[PDB]
Amino acid sequence: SKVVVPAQGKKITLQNGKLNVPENPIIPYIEGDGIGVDVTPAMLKVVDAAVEKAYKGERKISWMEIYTGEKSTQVYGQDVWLPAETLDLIREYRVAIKGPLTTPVGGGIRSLNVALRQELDLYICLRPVRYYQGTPSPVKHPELTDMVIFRENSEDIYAGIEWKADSADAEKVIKFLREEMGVKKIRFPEHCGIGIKPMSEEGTKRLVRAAIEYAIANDRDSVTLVHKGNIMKFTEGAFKDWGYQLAREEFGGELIDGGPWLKVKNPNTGKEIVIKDVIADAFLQQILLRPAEYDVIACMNLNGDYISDALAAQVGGIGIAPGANIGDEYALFEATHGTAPDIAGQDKANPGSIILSAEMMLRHMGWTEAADLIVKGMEGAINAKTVTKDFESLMDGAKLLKCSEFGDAIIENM
Amino acid sequence: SKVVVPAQGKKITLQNGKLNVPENPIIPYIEGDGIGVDVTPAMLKVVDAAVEKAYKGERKISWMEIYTGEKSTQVYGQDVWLPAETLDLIREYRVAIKGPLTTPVGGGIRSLNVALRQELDLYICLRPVRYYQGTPSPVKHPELTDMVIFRENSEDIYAGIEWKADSADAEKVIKFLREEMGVKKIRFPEHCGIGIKPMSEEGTKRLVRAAIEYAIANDRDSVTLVHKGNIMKFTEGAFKDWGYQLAREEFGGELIDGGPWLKVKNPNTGKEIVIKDVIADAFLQQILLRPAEYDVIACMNLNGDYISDALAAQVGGIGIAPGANIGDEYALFEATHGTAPDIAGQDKANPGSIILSAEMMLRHMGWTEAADLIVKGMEGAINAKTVTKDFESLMDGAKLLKCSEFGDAIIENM
Repeated sequence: SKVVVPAQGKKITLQNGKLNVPENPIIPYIEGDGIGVDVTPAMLKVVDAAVEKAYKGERKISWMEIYTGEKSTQVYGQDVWLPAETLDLIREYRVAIKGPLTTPVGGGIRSLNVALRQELDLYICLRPVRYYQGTPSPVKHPELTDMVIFRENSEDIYAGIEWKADSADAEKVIKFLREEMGVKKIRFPEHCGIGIKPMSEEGTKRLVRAAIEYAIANDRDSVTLVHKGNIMKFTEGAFKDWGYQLAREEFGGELIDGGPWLKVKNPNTGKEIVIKDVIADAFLQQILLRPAEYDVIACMNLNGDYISDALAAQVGGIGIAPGANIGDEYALFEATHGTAPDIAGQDKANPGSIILSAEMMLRHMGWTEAADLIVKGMEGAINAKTVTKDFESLMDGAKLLKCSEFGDAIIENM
Repeated sequence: SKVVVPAQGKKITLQNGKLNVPENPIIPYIEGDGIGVDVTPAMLKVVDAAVEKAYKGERKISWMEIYTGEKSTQVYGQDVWLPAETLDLIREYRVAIKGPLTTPVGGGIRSLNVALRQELDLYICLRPVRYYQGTPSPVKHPELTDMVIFRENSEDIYAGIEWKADSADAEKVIKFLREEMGVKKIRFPEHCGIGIKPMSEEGTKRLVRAAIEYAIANDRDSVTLVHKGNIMKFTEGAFKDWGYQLAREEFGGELIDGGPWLKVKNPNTGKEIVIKDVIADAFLQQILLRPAEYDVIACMNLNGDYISDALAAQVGGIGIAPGANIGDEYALFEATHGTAPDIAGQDKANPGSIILSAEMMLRHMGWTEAADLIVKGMEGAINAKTVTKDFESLMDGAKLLKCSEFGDAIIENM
């Protein structure tokens, strides 16, 4: 009802598991709450300049605004936070991008971000983290981090299965656990909240399959399965076991020395990709202490959330970290920072995150020249120290730029 | 049967929730697997020199070796990894210390560390993290970190309640969840492992009560409740709500501005202690980016594991991080690093962790002068750059010391 389909423009289709992208594709975008009003226009302008320059006017995106969050309640009414129409429109047009979203508190509504991921079965949360020269960073050697996180995006405790302390449902679950399952390790069964952590073999193998195919297609050096399997043996530990099994079953993984690491030969470059694993708390230490030993990471949902955020902080990229939520049919690229309502509408926010998520979107569309121009633009603008306040306030000798002006600096550096 | 109770020596008793420590207390110690054979003798020698110097021969610990891990199977037989006797001996003597422990794989045995915590109801895992001048660190300003982690140690997914994919028990639980509880969010119910995450009100309030009493007794500035409550509303979110409730109910917490932070007046110094909260993935960023804003941390079991490890890595203290597991009746202090079997028996390992855990033990015993001498000794030895290989290999101008020699350097610096 309130979305306007572009007059000129054509739908991306999926044929034989490969995207068929017209020269004039219609792309849905969600503005986002808070600073989405600042960073989305800068992203639209930057992507259009990269597309214009790369293909000399032969290609152009027909942007189509669709709605989720606050703007959805203002477009569609009172408690329309995620209209059914928005899910149908991402499904129909296949590839979409969104600014930051916040979920309201007090109404029993679960994460709108997670609802989009789960309902569109976007089981890969893909977070590439590398350092942009010139970025103010808290660590001494941020340039040693160049990692790509494949975070499982459909299962784990992150899935929202739980019951409130003292509710009839939590008491019913606890009674089943103690009485029927013989659980003796709930320390205090009264006034006790209960959450369920699921992790399946199929969910594990499609995420690790995507991570190993990515290490092959991009000639990366290794895939590290990060898990807390010494405590959670049957969810985290099983993720790790199924990840190694998949590498053996489908990628001809061979044992290195006495194990447990495997080597997978890259079919195209002959490089031996190491498949290894690290327990998650030690891994949060290793990304700081030995960052150059890690590359592609495959992990479960909650650990992926933590790892991506800790890595983005260490390279100074908390406001420029790109992300994608990819499934087999659909894909939703996203700004990964918060809504920052304190500066919203002030044209101050860093648009770097949603712009690099748009670079990821263009590369997913096969438009790699336009994607390469955005990386080049971000490269040059940050290296030039012509940056937004969140960077400039941590450094000396930078030229402070508004959000819109930094979008211009990126175009200038293409 | 194979423990020898010291001839001279007396048992610590607990009277009116306060420890009554003799001048000649018997303290149980577990050597630990791997490098425990290196770091425990250095710790025994360092603690005895601090006790000798502080009290001029008037006090002395009667150390009594008790058994867990490999050495237990060598003392007591084949699959005696944690003899009942060891739990009775920690209960009887109240205060004990242990080197690193590893749990065997392949026999269905759950974490020996967690079994000690849970069976002795040591619901506080206390991890103080601060920077020792001279320590090689990956971050630019490690001296800004001075935090004290109160990690809930008896509940959460960390408690070991789970069933293996395709077992009759996991199928029975999944059938109950889908059929009786109406769960629709298990993406793939077949070949699916299941874990249970409990968090009670009583478990939450005794951990946050201990954290706020600690901020009072030590005149700390704030207590931050770290949680992932926007996704796990009824375990992590409820931990946060119960922590704020406790601060209001028992410590006269008053609202700061429009909330949610509270201020608790320190009864003894009049300082207004801020009670605040941060979502856990953002917190892993904040400890790097704004470390000086945090002080006492109260969090659940798994997040506490992650936070303590990430903080220890950032200050260069991965091998010198102290820890205690404290309950209302008993207390077990511990080396917090691994068993490092690659260098075990080589007198190479850093004894700093178990020595600082012994400083925590002496301070818990009311022997604060001897505890202060160990901190002073660690201070001076690390500042002097007379350190073990794990420090020296990351720096220039250090004098390399064996494990035993660094124990001597600490005594020399008292």
